[PDB]
Amino acid sequence: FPGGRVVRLHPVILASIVDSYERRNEGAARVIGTLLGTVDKHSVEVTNCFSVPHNESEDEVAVDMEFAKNMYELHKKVSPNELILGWYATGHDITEHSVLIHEYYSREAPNPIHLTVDTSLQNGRMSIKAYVSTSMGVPGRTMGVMFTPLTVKYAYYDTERIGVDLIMKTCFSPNRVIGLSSDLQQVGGASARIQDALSTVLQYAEDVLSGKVSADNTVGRFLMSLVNQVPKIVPDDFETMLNSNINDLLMVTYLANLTQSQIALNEKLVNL
Amino acid sequence: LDMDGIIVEKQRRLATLLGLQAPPTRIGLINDMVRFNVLQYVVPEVKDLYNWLEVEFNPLKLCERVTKVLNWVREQPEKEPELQQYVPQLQSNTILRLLQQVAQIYQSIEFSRLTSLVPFVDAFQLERAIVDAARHCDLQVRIDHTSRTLSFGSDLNYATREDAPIGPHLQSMPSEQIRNQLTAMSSVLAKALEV
Amino acid sequence: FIDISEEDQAAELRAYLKSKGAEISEENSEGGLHVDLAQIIEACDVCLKEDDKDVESVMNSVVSLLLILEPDKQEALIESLCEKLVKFREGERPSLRLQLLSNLFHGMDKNTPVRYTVYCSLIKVAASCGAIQYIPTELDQVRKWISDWNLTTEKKHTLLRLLYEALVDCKKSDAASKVMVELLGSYTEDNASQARVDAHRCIVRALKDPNAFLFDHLLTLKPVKFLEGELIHDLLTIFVSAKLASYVKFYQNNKDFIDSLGLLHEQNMAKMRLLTFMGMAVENKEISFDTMQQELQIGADDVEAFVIDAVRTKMVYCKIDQTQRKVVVSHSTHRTFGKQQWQQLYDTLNAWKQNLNKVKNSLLS
Repeated sequence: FPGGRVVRLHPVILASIVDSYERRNEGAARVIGTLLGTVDKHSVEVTNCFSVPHNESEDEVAVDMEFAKNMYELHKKVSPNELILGWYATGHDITEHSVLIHEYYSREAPNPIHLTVDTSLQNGRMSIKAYVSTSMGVPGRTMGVMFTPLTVKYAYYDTERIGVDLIMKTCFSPNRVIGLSSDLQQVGGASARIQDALSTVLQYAEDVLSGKVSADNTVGRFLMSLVNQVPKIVPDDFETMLNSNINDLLMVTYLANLTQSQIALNEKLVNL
Repeated sequence: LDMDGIIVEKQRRLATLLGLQAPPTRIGLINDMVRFNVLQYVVPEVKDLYNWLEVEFNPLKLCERVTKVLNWVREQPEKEPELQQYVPQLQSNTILRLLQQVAQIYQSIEFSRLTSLVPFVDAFQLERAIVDAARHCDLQVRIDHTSRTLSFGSDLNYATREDAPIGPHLQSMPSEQIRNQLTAMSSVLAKALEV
Repeated sequence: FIDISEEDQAAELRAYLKSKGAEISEENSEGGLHVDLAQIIEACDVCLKEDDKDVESVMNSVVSLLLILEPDKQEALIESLCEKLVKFREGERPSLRLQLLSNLFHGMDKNTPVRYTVYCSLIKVAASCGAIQYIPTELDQVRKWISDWNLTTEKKHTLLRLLYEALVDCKKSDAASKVMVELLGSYTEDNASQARVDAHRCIVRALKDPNAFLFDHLLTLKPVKFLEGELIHDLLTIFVSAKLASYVKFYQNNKDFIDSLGLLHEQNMAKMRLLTFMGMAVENKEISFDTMQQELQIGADDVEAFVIDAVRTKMVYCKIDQTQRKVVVSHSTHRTFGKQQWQQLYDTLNAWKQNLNKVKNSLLS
């Protein structure tokens, strides 16, 4: 089966890209390393990487592999995640140096799985692009390797990825995480603005002529999905259940600020 | 009462003796072992039945599916008379499992007919094993109804006793309930996929 | 195989890696350097002749494929060269070559010959080896650019109505037929008598499976408003009969294909479906046992079981009691004007609640 279909890395390696490229320690343009990733042999589940100082020019090829082997020992010793998969490089894409460091990678001899870093302000070109190669026969020149592109999936632990989702809101304009409750109710309201502005126009489009096309039983099913679990139909018996909930939180909350008093009250008659 | 975490931690000390790394979980074991050829390697005496125990569910037609082949293996002499100790736990499991099924499937059937609807080998210990399913809370039904009109209730209790304790012993029937943040949830789910 | 990373100029290079290849091509190849520098004659020689007895030549067939975009008439030699993919009848090493130049990379789809031609290549190659993972390839481009060439988009209408029988399954049937219906709905095939094929099969497919719930994915955006109702075939038969709820309103309508299919289990289920759905809708999200009993005109035990058959299918879903709250909120079947009026007064219910409830939280935020 094709080993290279989709490489499943997450924003740890995105943070490994920028930081390594925003200090560099005189890393002119091109930073490279050995990609660390697991293999289900269909979807390539990736986590971490680690980087090297290079003089990547023509025709000087440099990836400190032995060092990348020794910090492979570090990365695995810290977390039992993966083993080395390939070389991960900055711009530009496939040339003679990328295959001369694949020689440096066949020095240790696993199955290659790569990841390019895009040093550009394009929007059409995706920020990050993973690469494999077949043929991969090569008892010939240096390495005449036939590169396949790999689409990326951003799939690991989801409270990271919702942590990412607020890093996306930092990315917009931070956005410190201080007022958790108060501010996750602001974005809960922001969600409800998206509903009303969306639901009104997809109504009034079919009031005019032929709206609710991509909104017939797509959002129509997801209007139903809104009301599936908020609110509940109109059951005043469940409102009483809640109104007794309003009693028990008051209690949880009262117990709460009393044990606040029970700090200094008991714990500090030490303080006389 | 005294130090709950002892024997549950000792379950590792048993598991390490067995050659296990973590303590045992449930049917997930048999399903990463029907990954192997077992549900075909097993004899067509009981190849076909496990497909009803787990996957093919019915609150009406599984008390008359499990128990026929219970008797089909009850064959004592030449069908290894050691596999006969599993009939009163298959009973115990069938009660508390198929009761979860019925309890999530519908929300009210009188045991005036549930008694015969489960035509097993029990009657009064059947009632008291339905009470045993209620007390230790595989499900919730209002236990000791004299008229025997036992409704299950909605919702009031997805606290400690929904999954009993966390593992799901329901095949993909179970009906819906509401709780706290559940708003954000589906509302904000069904939101961001259509855009 | 032998390397490609010699000087490029891949002409005498490909000759010398083909050195190992079969007699029929390697009695010509290296000698072809005196015919021309040889990137049309030598680049067509492998396209005609077959391999040793093996497809492992995929590794030097990478060279063969990557040597088409630059030197050759790529659109003519991408319809060909992916025709050894049919002439061997293997479905894994071909499946390497199919994805290596699936399109958009090391070949770079024009103007879309490399989608269709490599798609039909995949079709003849493997049953479901790549054919599982060739929906994303197509829908990657449905999400950005509808096929400009209607001649190749009609050849796409062929490869999607091919997929239906390629892998035999209810969802592969659904996906392949209904996504062809989707792009037909947007911008393709009109083409009056060529729309009738989609009308014919949208009968058979949504009559075969419940993957339109009854008529719903044939009523979603524009899959019956182009697939005309009172047609040659009369598409409106099941449309009106989806709310008549009588075997007589099936019997009276069906022609001698639906008669021979035949509609026997579908009536009983779909009757119990849309009747409980409309029962739910009116009287009143929490309906009477006796109502549903004397609407379906059958007993108690079948009805009890068939309420949960109704929620497992999930045209309606929530907790169900014995004689009250039989079927429940969510009207998951089609609602034409009933959704339009309620969706209007629900976005009214929102403008009411959520704009008021945000400044209620912004009071404490």
